[PDB]
Amino acid sequence: FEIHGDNLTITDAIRNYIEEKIGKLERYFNDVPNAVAHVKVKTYSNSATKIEVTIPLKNVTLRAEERNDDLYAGIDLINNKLERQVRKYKTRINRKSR
Amino acid sequence: GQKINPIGLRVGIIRDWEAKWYAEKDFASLLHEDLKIRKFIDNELKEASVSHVEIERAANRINIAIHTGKPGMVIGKGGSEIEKLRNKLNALTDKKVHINVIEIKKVDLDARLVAENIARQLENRASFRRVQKQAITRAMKLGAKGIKTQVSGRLGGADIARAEQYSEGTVPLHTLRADIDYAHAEADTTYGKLGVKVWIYRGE
Amino acid sequence: VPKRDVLPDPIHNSKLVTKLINKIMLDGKRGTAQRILYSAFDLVEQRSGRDALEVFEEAINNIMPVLEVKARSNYQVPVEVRPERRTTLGLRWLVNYARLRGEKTMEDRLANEILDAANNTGGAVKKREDTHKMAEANKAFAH
RNA sequence: CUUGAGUGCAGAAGAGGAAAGUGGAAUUCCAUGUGUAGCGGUGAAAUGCGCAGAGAUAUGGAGGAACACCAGUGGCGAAGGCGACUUUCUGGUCUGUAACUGACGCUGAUGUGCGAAAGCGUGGGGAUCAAACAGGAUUAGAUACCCUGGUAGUCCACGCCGUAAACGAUGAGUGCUAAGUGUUAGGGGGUUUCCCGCCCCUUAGUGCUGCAGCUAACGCAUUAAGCACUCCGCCUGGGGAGUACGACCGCAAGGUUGAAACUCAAAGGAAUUGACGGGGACCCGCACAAGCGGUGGAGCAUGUGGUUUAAUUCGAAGCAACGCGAAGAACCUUACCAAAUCUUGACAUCCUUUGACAACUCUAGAGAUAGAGCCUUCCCCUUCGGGGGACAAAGUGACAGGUGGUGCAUGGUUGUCGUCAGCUCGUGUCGUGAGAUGUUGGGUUAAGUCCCGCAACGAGCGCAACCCUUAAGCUUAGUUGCCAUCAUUAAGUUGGGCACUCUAAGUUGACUGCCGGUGACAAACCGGAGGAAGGUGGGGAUGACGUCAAAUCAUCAUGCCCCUUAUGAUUUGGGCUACACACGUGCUACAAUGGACAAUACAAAGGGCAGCGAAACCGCGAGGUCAAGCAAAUCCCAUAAAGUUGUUCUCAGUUCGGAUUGUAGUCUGCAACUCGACUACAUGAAGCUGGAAUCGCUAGUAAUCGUAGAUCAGCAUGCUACGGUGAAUACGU
Repeated sequence: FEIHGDNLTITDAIRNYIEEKIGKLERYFNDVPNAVAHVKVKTYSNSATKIEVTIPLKNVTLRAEERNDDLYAGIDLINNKLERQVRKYKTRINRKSR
Repeated sequence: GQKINPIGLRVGIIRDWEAKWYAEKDFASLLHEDLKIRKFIDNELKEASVSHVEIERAANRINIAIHTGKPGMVIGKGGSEIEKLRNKLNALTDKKVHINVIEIKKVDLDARLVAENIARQLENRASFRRVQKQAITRAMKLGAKGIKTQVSGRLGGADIARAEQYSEGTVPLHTLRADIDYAHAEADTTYGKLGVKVWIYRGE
Repeated sequence: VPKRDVLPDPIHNSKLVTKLINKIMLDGKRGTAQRILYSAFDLVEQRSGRDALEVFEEAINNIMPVLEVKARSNYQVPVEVRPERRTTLGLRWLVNYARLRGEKTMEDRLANEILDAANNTGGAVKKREDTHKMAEANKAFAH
């Protein structure tokens, strides 16, 4: 994922935080083809901390975003979304007769 | 897509070229020659409110003919203006002219005239919509088969961009035999830029 | 929806050569395909010399199946083939095995294959076998 | 006093209850026989059972449970509940009669008793089933679903507990208020030779549909949620909370009664619109499928990231950024950096002072530029001046300028879902109201395509159509184009002809149009004839309402802010291209379907003015010399490649391979070191079809081989356009 920051300079602190979080999804299933992160300071002028995230999946993908006061609140709030946006999928359950 | 004024899609079939001269590869000279005239007419825009002008260029001369609704203005009483326009033009064209005004009939039905009209009543601190109400009102009056009239920008001198248009009269647009005269305008007072995109349908 | 017929073979007045040169016709190059195939009709008609159609027609009745399978939860059904698909797939494993000898010539691998296949041997008679071991093994739960 | 109530008299039905007593199937087990190797269960398996003989089959025995079909929107019950049969006891209900009493009635706090299943105790019995529980499997994980088993209990009596969605979410009783239709127990009348057949009326219960009326609306409507009366109980925003304390009951579990502190400005009901569904019905789609060909594997390029840096310029990114902006970074460009630099400034207008506006060198400078020499030198008008196109340097203050910021201040412009088939309104109706109607039901088309039916009718945008190209012919005209009859040249070269092809503009043509069939005859659909072309012939253009606060202040313009001896502007050089690396995209190899070499056939399109440079000449070739022709149907650019004919190589890391590095050169540029391409010589890296995963495509398509054009001094593995060759698959959804 092109962890790029518009008007905010991605430190190693931020990269560590991010990747750390998505590691937790190895519960299901990782399977790590790619992942992206869009972060930006969009002045309102209360002015943001925007987070938009993208997950490419097996035979499909799931984007995810959210805004909040600061970067860490945006990464934590956008979490618990790209998990339930993922869970569930399958099973599906057998037939025919006849 | 998404959309284009059909004039580009209608031209080459149902209308003349907007500027004309013999077909030689010295176009960078002659096109940018035409433009030097096309600029200067804006001085007359504030005085003439003409629709447009298409130039011919005879074998050693030039002919232009201006589509105005203000004949006696531009003619003056007895041509006290047209001739110093020949020479102030010829001064810059480095070559002579034979202007011959081509007055507008039917008369103030046209798109461009009405376009900058409503833009200017708007520029004089007007609730925008009523201007289009009286516009369309005198539009179906004069006899026309299809109209709408669109506006963009920060309306009423206020917060973020908006838009509106009043559609009345059936307007064949996706056709190719419509022969309709699209227009555009630009005028602000204090807050940004509020152009319009009028439409008509008269004949085929 | 129709299948864009080929008229005759202009060589020996058969047809399926034409259907077969086009399967050698890679890159849209016909002449090299036609070349190497008719050459193979020289080689196989030389070795144990005979008509084209003995080794050819026999071999393509030694590998050219009668039943195939298809999936549909997932239950693989044995199915009767439409004869265009039958002949189609016969020639499919024909060329698609012809390279798979792993040899040098344009034609020996071919003429080896059709000669061998006229004799009910090689991987094309084999895929007929194994295919018909998926048929009547899988009669039960999907027919 | 009887019309209320009740007793009587004669009738009727009933899974009404309690106790008792028999009967049969069916499961489980056991004994026995037969008899061999699996049974059982699952989405798929295993747990389990099986050689000690299972399961199956068959006879018999055991004993516990619940009592099939009948069974009904059927009945009975006050409520819970009540379904094998028979017996004993017993209550209750409806009908009709009425002679008896003679208003004795309704409700009912308190109070009192009945009361699902679960559960507790004293015992008993204990087949099936199964909490708990043990185990397997599933799951990222599974104490759970799922499978295997198994306890309590389920069961009887006796006691206790006293709750429920205990629901008609509708308190008891009395009485009136339209219909129609059924089912149950009766009664009465008629008809029928006898009503068993049938008709009519009535009581009671029971369901269904529906006026009035009510209703917030859903909806109830003679079994009222209508109309009124009498009696009881219950409610006062939600949460906290039916909770705590207290009191009574209970063996206990728990129950009954039942608050506040503080908190919130909402909580909630009916219905409407839109969306969503791990819902359904239908339909279309390289979405599947059936095929073919690719990425990812090696080297190269390119953009980006990441790294770096004095600078390595700005932005753009899921499909819809990543061969994009930028359709050409050596300087220029360049925005970035260094230095040398200027300030009404790089440049623009106005006011003032003049003027035709300055070429060639010298000095220094890196140039910028200065120092000078120097020739820019009122040209049109002028009556003596002035006016004036255009000027010098200076002043002049506005100002100039900002690639300084804000694409969420905007316009403009453009991608997107989507070339999908939909999207609105005027009028009227409906409805408290939002809102619906039209736009719905049936068919049909690719489509809101049409037709039918319809409180809807009409109109709009949208599709098609209209236009461009293409396939056939007719005409018009014949050069630079063609040679058919010819004669003729090396050569359509010359004569001649425009006949042919060709050539650009108006013609005719395809429109379910003609027919046949299918079809609510209509809509249409299937088929057939002809026709060059049959089902909108193929493609192009056109992209609805609109979503994405999509993108762009760096196209242009611009609201606002900021700067102004600099956040502006000038010059020489650097840099925008660095690389441990990664992402995308393309290119080239991994070879005999082939590589090396010789001879030979075939296009389309399009460029050209001082550009296209014919032949000849030089050269290993890039290129260098010369110069015919030609603003093009001409001449030139420019010769097609794949292919065809052969020869050889004969399966090697090979004549595969073609990166690497050096050497020697050509072109352009003032200048090819950071940073141009190409030619000759050598050197010969990795790499044998790429792993999981992953992408496109339905016919001239894919795939492959060529060609030109722009961008240009120089320069495209890119883009655009042109052709050559040229298949496999498409069942079905």
